[PDB]
Amino acid sequence: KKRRKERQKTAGDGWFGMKAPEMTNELKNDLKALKMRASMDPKRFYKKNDRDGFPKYFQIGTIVDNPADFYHSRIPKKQRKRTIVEELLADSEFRRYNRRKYSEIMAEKAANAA
Amino acid sequence: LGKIISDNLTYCKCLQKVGDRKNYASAKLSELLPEEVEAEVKAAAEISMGTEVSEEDICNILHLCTQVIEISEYRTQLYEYLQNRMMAIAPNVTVMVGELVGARLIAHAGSLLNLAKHAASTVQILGAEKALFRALKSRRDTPKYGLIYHASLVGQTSPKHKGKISRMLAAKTVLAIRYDAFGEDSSSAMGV
Amino acid sequence: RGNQSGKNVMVEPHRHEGVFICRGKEDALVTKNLVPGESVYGEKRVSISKIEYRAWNPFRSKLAAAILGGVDQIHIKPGAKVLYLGAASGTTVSHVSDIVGPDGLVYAVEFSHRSGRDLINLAKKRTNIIPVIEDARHPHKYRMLIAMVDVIFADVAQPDQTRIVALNAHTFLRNGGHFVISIKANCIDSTASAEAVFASEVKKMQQENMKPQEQLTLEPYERDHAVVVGVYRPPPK
Amino acid sequence: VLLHVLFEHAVGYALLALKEVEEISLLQPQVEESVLNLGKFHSIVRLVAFCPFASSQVALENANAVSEGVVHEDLRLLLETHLPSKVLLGVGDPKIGAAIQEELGYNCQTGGVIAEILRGVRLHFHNLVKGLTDLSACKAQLGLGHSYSRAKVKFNVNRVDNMIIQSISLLDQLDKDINTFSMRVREWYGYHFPELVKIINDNATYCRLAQFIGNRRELNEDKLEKLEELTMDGAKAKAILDASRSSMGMDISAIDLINIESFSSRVVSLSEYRQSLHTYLRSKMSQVAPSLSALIGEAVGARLIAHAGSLTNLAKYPASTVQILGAEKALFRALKHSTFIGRAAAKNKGRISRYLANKCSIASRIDCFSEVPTSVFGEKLREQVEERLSFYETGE
Amino acid sequence: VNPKAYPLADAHLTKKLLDLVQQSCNYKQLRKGANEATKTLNRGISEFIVMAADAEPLEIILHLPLLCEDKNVPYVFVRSKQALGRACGVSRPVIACSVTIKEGSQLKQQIQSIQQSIERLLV
Amino acid sequence: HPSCLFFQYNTQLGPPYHILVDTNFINFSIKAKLDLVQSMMDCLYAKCIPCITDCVMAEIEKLGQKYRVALRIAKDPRFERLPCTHKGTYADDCLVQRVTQHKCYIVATVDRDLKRRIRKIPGVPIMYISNHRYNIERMPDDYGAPRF
Amino acid sequence: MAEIIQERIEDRLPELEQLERIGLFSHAEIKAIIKKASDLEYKIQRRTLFKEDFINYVQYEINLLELIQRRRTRIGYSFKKDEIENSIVHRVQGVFQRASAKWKDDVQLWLSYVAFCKKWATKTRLSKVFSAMLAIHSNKPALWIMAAKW
RNA sequence: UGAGAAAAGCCUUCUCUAGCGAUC
Ligand SMILES: [Mg+2]
Ligand SMILES: [Zn+2]
Repeated sequence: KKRRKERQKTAGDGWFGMKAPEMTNELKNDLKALKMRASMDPKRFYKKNDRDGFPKYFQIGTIVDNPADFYHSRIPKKQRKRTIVEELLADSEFRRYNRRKYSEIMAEKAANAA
Repeated sequence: LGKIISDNLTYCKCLQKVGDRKNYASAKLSELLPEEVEAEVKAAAEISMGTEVSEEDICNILHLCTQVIEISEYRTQLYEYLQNRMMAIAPNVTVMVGELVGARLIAHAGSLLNLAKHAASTVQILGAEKALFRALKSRRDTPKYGLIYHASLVGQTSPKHKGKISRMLAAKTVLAIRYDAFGEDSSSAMGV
Repeated sequence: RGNQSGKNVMVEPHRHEGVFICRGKEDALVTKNLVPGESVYGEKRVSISKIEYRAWNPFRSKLAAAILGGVDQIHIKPGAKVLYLGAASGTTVSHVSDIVGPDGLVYAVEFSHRSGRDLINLAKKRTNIIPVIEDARHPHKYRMLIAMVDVIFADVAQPDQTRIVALNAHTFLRNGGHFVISIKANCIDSTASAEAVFASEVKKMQQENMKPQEQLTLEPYERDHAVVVGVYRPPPK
Repeated sequence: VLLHVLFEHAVGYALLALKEVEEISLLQPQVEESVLNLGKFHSIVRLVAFCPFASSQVALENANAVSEGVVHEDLRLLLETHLPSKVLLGVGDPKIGAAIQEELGYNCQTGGVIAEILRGVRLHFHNLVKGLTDLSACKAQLGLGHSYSRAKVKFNVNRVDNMIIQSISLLDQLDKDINTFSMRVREWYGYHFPELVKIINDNATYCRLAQFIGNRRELNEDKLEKLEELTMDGAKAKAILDASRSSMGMDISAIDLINIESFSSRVVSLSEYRQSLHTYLRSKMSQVAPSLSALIGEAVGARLIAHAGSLTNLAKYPASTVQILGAEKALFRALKHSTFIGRAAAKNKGRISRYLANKCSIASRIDCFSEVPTSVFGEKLREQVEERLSFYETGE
Repeated sequence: VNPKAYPLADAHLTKKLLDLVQQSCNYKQLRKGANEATKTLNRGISEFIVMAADAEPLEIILHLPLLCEDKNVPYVFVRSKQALGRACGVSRPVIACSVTIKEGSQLKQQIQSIQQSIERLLV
Repeated sequence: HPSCLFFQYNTQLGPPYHILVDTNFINFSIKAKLDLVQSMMDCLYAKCIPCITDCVMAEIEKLGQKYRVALRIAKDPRFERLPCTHKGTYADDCLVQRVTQHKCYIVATVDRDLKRRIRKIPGVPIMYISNHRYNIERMPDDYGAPRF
Repeated sequence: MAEIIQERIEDRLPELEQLERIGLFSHAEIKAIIKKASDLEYKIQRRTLFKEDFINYVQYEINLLELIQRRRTRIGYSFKKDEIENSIVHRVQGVFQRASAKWKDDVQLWLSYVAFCKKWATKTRLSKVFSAMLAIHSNKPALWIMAAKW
């Protein structure tokens, strides 16, 4: 039993011992946003999610800067944020579209209720 | 060499003594390294996978490890310097919690007199500020260790008793802080 | 746009061992960097909290396209010995070295002397890569340097691929081992149709005491390309 | 079926004897266990001779001979000694079999049951020769695999660019460390003699003077004259003495003085290693990329290689992308760094940067693939840059 | 010859190469210059690479063979940059040119025949 | 879904045809005295490569001395002999599996139940004997086929 | 398991019963010899093998040979050397051959085998031992000198 | 489905691989 318990704390040797992070309200908020990425952009379509639940083993990081992609692919440091949800809070394009869709549903629902 | 030797200072001294693998066989490392280990070090010299380095490459490596050993010599002198000033300014605190922990306690408050104004409960949880405010907002259980976790008395005790010892040490420690801050005589009689 | 530098991203394991998924606004295929802080061919890397992963480009590598295409087995796992035929500069070889890890070994064979110098420089940084600058058509000329292996990966792009693979499989491949062979239909026979070539190549494998098990195309990334996975001298069940 | 097999390995040559085997049904599911299982393999195969290689150079010579199919002197020494002289010898290469049969009367066979036995020997080789050699079989193959590859391509160990990337990273690291320690030194000595920070503008110069004068109480006569030599001008040294005589500083304890002197000494010793590393980088760049160093300078040229990640990667890039590698730090835009005769106007600053990038791309290609590197091409490219600079500045 | 210019075309193959280059230029299927030849290799739209062995530094085109080995793109050398200039339809010598992949092009049969001939030179 | 098929049209099937011959197709060709290679070329106006599997060859041998003539015709240097590793001798499942894998063959058979199985597989033509001539079923490029 | 050990004990029985014929050994001594021989035999026929078991087996047989040699002089019986002593020496040679096959790299075992061959074995058996030694240990010049010295 | 269902601690019976053993 104790040797089983130790083996479930890590992904295993096949993936070089990835650990399961402690779940928090900030980590859970990020994973919920990733699942609902289909509705962020009306002109972008995605495949179905691999699993309905959250993955047991995962890790969080940022993409390293490259000298070659100074103009092609690089975000200025003022626009960078600490977490995924704050990035969604910042950009105007996603906020502008989402508030129009949400208001339309409520305006439809208000007529539905009446 | 990196796998067999873990002491960083011992590693750099061996490099400073001998540059290349060829001179491992002739040279002697008895004063730096135990005789049983140096035989393993000497044996691995013949069976090596590394590439041969140029004369300029080995000279640059020698200059780097020379700088490494001098930092330890100065850091030891700086650590001995800290023990002397802690003994003169706050002798009673150093006897109780230690030189390093007492120095970190003073640095956190910014001064000895600022630390004296604090209560006994605050000194216990002085280091653990991130756990305190997280627990207070979420209405969870408060931390109990703080910077006192690295004290000598707290370290020796069993994990079940590390909670009781922390508050007993912290309550007694502030008594040494007040007397060292306000008393006009420097002695270790009370702290002992 | 794309995956710009400075974006938060999540990494989760793939179905295959040693391979990872880079989940975000886009999903990329990544492997754990054996030498952190270095890019082999300018790929984008992600820093994880001491741990670093490198993106895998399916257009410049045929193994990545097969994985993205939905292959069942690649048989390349950590702690395995892999014989690689046609290493070229080593773009795909670097990702293979990441999968096998420190315990596994990769044997890189490349006849070209120009591309051979790049492999040696890559072998400087990765202790698990053994460069072999020799012709793959004559396995007996380098039989001293290679022990028994588990997986043979071939990307030689020659009309006589099956003969080259069979000669290497008999000499170095262990019983129960597997092979992954990439077939460019235009190279073996330009006159015949692409799929008729694929049926002929499968037949020649059976005549060499090799049992092919699966095949698939690499259509989104390559045209008239196929990958065949099989087993050599299967053990009795 | 009694015969002898010759197995060649990176560690040495091995001679083995086969007692009995089921030849016809060997490639069948049940009989195949005879060679797969170690216990059954020991039953029918024995090790009669083993000759390890003395050194790596000896191993490399034998590896070349085996590949060419000729018989090395070491191989004949083993064969003549332990083979009776009507003998069946198994070899993996038909060419080496014919060569042995010419030199010695042994009959050589290259196929059949022998090919299957050799796979059994290859699978179980480490068990048969365990402990007979000091160097392990796994490392011997790794060691021989490299040295065989270098000989074929004529690899040159001097023209390896690894040290340049390591040096650039450390030079950036050393600069940050020196600046941080120098700030604390000035603050600590500011408690005793605050006037010195205003006169001296260099962190390295400040620490050198802090070593020279422990206390402002004793700086007079001959010590002033010696102080005048360390300072670039004698006028400031005389003003330093008046600053020492009339100062607002506080006297420091003896033990506080010993601590600051040992600390300020280390910053000086840290700085001189950084100067030595820069000299080491300059000499390394001359051997690896002389033409690139001639065109743009050793410091800028080494940084361009660091951004590319290798000298080969820099050459493979097109001319347009090479400019972008210097876009963040303005390596091409900021011209005094690289120094050129003449100046470029703000209107033509962009054009000169594009032209300079193309020349550096060509220079990197010359350095990368050369039989011998030579800096004559770099000087010619530099002269072309000056001609274009003079063309824009004067108009012709 | 410089030994680095290994796939050197003979007299007969040179005439076929230069004829195809001039035909490809009429169909807007040719990229001219060392820098432009590199870009097509990065984008994977190249049939084959033709280079001139008479460049006074041969070193400036030696990066192109390295890129060809990774993309499995055939390449050859010719003896004259001036002769290569005329077929490319330019008034200056050219040291490297690239034939571009075009869908539905009617030069496919001529291009395919040349690719087999180039591969034959490498034994 | 295979990339060869443009809906129900097989584009990679080319003028050199590789075709799988059934054991009963050989016997009925001899009864009508139709040369195997020659009659197939008349139907398609192209070069045709008849292919014989090990299972199909095995069934001919099991027929005995009465069917020796068909056995000698089956071993013909122009023919393409391809192996198959199946525990058994049943040939209909052997041919059907090869149809599913590669989609490049044309099935030549006269058995009714086998033909109804192949029709469920998309993009593969069926060849059969009608009257005293060869006929093709699901080929757009039939050309010189019997017209009815 | 015990079938091989049983074969070896039944092979050891005839020299023990001849020794009982001699009067050199008593019946209880024969019983004790059988018991200890079986105990030592069980150790070297296992699936997991150690060198010290082979060493103990060899040492026990050497001690038995020495005891027989001491007692024969006191009795004065010099007949039937071949029935007992040669059988024991052959068994010890078989044990040494198995041990040397299992552990080739151990020079000390080879030297002990050479010493026993010098003391108790025919000169041709010692000649075969040196050839086996020099075949796999030809990189040690000292072993060449020892063979030439003999 | 219907010795209902659910959870903990002890014995009994047995299944897979993987080394190891066969060199006298
Ligand atoms: Mg039927
Ligand atoms: Zn069949």
